[PDB]
Amino acid sequence: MRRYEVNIVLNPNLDQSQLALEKEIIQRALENYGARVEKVEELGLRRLAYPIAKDPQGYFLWYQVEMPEDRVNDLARELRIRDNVRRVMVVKSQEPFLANA
Amino acid sequence: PITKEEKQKVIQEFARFPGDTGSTEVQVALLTLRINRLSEHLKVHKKDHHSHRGLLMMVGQRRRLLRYLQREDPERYRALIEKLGIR
Amino acid sequence: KRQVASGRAYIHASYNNTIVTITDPDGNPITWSSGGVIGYKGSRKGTPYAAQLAALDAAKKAMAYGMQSVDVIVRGTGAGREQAIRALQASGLQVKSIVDDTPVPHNGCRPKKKFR
Amino acid sequence: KAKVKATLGEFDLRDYRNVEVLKRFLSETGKILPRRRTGLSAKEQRILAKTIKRARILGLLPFTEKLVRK
RNA sequence: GUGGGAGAGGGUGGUGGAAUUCCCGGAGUAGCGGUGAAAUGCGCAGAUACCGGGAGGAACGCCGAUGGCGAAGGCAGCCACCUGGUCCACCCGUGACGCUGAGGCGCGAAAGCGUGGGGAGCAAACCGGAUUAGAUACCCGGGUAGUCCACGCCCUAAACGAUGCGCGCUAGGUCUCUGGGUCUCCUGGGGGCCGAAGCUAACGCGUUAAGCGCGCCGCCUGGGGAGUACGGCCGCAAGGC
Ligand SMILES: [Mg+2]
Ligand SMILES: [Mg+2]
Ligand SMILES: [Mg+2]
Ligand SMILES: [Mg+2]
Ligand SMILES: [Mg+2]
Ligand SMILES: [Mg+2]
Ligand SMILES: [Mg+2]
Ligand SMILES: [Mg+2]
Ligand SMILES: [Mg+2]
Ligand SMILES: [Mg+2]
Ligand SMILES: [Mg+2]
Ligand SMILES: [Mg+2]
Ligand SMILES: [Mg+2]
Ligand SMILES: [Mg+2]
Ligand SMILES: [Mg+2]
Ligand SMILES: [Mg+2]
Ligand SMILES: [Mg+2]
Ligand SMILES: [Mg+2]
Ligand SMILES: [Mg+2]
Ligand SMILES: [Mg+2]
Ligand SMILES: [Mg+2]
Ligand SMILES: [Mg+2]
Ligand SMILES: [Mg+2]
Ligand SMILES: [Mg+2]
Ligand SMILES: [Mg+2]
Ligand SMILES: [Mg+2]
Ligand SMILES: [Mg+2]
Ligand SMILES: [Mg+2]
Ligand SMILES: [Mg+2]
Ligand SMILES: [Mg+2]
Ligand SMILES: [Mg+2]
Ligand SMILES: [Mg+2]
Ligand SMILES: [Mg+2]
Ligand SMILES: [Mg+2]
Ligand SMILES: [Mg+2]
Ligand SMILES: [Mg+2]
Ligand SMILES: [Mg+2]
Ligand SMILES: [Mg+2]
Repeated sequence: MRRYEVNIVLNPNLDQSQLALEKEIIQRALENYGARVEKVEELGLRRLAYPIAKDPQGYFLWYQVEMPEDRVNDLARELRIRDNVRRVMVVKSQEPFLANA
Repeated sequence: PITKEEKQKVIQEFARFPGDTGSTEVQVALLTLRINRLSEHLKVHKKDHHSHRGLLMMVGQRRRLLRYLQREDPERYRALIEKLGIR
Repeated sequence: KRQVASGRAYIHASYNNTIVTITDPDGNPITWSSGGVIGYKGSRKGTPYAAQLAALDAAKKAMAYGMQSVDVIVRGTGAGREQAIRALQASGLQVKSIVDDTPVPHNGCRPKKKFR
Repeated sequence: KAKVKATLGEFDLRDYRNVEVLKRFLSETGKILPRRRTGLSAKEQRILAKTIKRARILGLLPFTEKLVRK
């Protein structure tokens, strides 16, 4: 099990009924693929650099997990299925390389 | 791939004595494991030609060591081959 | 018949012609002109003189719809590309700003033999 | 002119999510600045270019922009 | 062995924006395009130029380098999985296990061939317009095979560093990529430039040798005829050795 980082951006128009559902869906999808969650960071409404799905904003999520490596490409396939989900970029974790230190 | 956990397990199995990392039996035991990792990777991925070249050098290195063990002590050679299922 | 009074202007400059469109702030055009609309026919269309006259013709057509303030967009390199701009600032239309939006690919399509 | 690394702090060159600092390395357009302008090293610029491209896919840095001049 | 390191090395899947083409709608008149000038072409069934939406295929701008990786061919968006080679530090282990390599086997840009897909842009042949003494061409408008993908053939090249491989030895200076170090620098392993001794017909090479040596393989013996004829082997063919 290596350690990865999950970037999820979804439609910034959801109310709490749909926001809780969409996220508890993300919870359900990580349980079924075996991802032990280490910490979470939720940014929310953020100005985008270019339109994505005709929409000028995006609601951002970030999880750091530890999971089996073989199941990663299938985990990405499961998250993109949701219509409200827009960007799913999973990157293997790395050390904080410092510059001008 | 091949983690150091699986690495230590093989060296402690084919070490002629505690602490031996470079015996001919150890190298061939190590080479033979990377052979099986690659031959299973090349059953699928039949179009991976540049990895097929490294496998040729590993086999030639394995035979080169086995041809050496053959000349010096032919008994440990039979003990090694029967223990690895080669030839 | 529209009374827009503010909008955008697109200068499309090539080595063979320079053409000017004038639109409302939403992009939908009002009038336009080119080097062929004015009397010029052949290679004279891609000349800085023709580029100037073409700019001034559109700028006078937009006066009929009541244009005063203009934002300018420029696409392409070619003779008279700058001459059209300079023709536009003095056209009476107060020029709000000038942007260069010339489309450059990220190396996607094979060019004709000429461009290689 | 000053260089980007010359006027900056101690920052994470691998973080694709800090847009405030990575905006300093894009030009007026969305383009990545040359080494002569960023004042980075060989290994640093190679890392920056990759974290820039990542931030571009997250909709945080622009692929290209519009020049206001000429 | 251990612990670290860099990378367009490879294969698989996924994925992102710019641009081209085409469709849909909005808006909008008379031409666009192209050249040394033009003309075929396209345009009132409403094009070009502008805004929005949709589709499809191919290629990756800036970063980008005189740079990196690979045995050569060759390898540039991003992410993940599988994976190859290589380098440094420690001086731990085995104890000459080495080098080369006729055959054999595997790889092999582009073009070409077979079966089935795909087909946006480009574009042999070909269809036209010009040019011209003539145009079977350079320039212009179209355009099929092909270029892309899957599977299997083909085996050539300015496949070039026109320099086979490995090792040892023989002044330095400077620029650089990447490691380690007591980090004006020292020390390795690659990539450039000047140049000691020396070699060379000369240009030039010169610790990345074309120098001084040693081991092994390939190859040469005047030009045309000619990489032709014959024979053989390989190939579906073209054709190859
Ligand atoms: Mg979706
Ligand atoms: Mg013209
Ligand atoms: Mg790669
Ligand atoms: Mg690849
Ligand atoms: Mg239409
Ligand atoms: Mg007609
Ligand atoms: Mg007509
Ligand atoms: Mg007609
Ligand atoms: Mg189609
Ligand atoms: Mg470049
Ligand atoms: Mg190299
Ligand atoms: Mg590796
Ligand atoms: Mg020792
Ligand atoms: Mg001993
Ligand atoms: Mg060899
Ligand atoms: Mg051979
Ligand atoms: Mg081939
Ligand atoms: Mg081919
Ligand atoms: Mg074919
Ligand atoms: Mg064409
Ligand atoms: Mg043509
Ligand atoms: Mg003549
Ligand atoms: Mg004729
Ligand atoms: Mg067609
Ligand atoms: Mg020789
Ligand atoms: Mg250092
Ligand atoms: Mg060196
Ligand atoms: Mg001399
Ligand atoms: Mg020299
Ligand atoms: Mg030498
Ligand atoms: Mg000589
Ligand atoms: Mg011969
Ligand atoms: Mg003769
Ligand atoms: Mg021949
Ligand atoms: Mg004969
Ligand atoms: Mg024959
Ligand atoms: Mg036959
Ligand atoms: Mg031939």
